[PDB]
Amino acid sequence: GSSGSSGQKIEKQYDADLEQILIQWITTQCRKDVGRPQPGRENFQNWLKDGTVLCELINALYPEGQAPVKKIQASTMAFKQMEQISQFLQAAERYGINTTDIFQTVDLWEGKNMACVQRTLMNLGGLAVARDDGLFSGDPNWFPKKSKESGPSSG
Repeated sequence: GSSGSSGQKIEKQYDADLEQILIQWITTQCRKDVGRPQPGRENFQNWLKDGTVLCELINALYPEGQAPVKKIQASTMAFKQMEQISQFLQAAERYGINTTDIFQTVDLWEGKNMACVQRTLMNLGGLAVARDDGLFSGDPNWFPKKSKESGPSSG
């Protein structure tokens, strides 16, 4: 049901200004060339859909051995790929990001919530740029170096 007078198009939480930056960063973060796909929003989904790439990202950050996803193989298998995505998320949260923002394995694999994952990533970068490890790559401007505040100790 269209709003009517105020609201021509859907108020989706997707942006084409951040997508362009993502592909630019992701491709950078990862040393090797995963295969910088098209800048379109139709491919991006397929890029991470497989899962491989995603791994290259989280793996690019953490140092040798520290990387959460050591095994990285592009298994055409539909069952494999999906699971391949979780391998990243599992560490995505443990890294610092909040599960309340993290997308779902299917949300991306099937591209149901391309708006969610499209953001979940941006957070991965903004957080890294807030660290002092000196691993993060690509222009630090892309993501905000702003600092957030956490609650009370565990409990």
